[PDB]
Amino acid sequence: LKVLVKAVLFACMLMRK
Amino acid sequence: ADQLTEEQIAEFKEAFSLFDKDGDGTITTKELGTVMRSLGQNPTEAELQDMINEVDADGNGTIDFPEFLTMMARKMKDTDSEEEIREAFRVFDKDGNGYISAAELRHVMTNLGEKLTDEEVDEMIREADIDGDGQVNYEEFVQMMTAK
Repeated sequence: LKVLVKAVLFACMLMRK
Repeated sequence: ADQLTEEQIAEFKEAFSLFDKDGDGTITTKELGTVMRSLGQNPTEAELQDMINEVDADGNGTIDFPEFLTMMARKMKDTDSEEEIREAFRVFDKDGNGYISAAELRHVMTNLGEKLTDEEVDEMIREADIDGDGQVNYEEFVQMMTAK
């Protein structure tokens, strides 16, 4: 895990907005 | 506190190709919600355009690669970014076995519309497991962001 970890962080910040 | 380099920069442009299935450098409103349907949420037209206009530099329903790097490096400077990681842990470790199990990781990969083998899952463990427990923890997970 290193690439797929950055993709989840972006969706969590745009969904909680 | 931690800054990204040209190496970490290559992973971002490489990370942008997952959301940019066109290869032009855009993350359109429909491509973001496609990610929303694989997460277990119902995407709406009000939300899709709302999320885009946050980073969208042009304002047409698409996100570009320059400002994409702008959103992550911003809130990663408050050091209270520990509350945001709890979000990545719940998506990976659904039943919270305290760490990331191979059975749940597969479903995340399979829910995206792809079929992968267990042999690849072993690679994630050697990449994040320090004592090699076979599962991924949040503490190691935190350090995994500053790993090159």
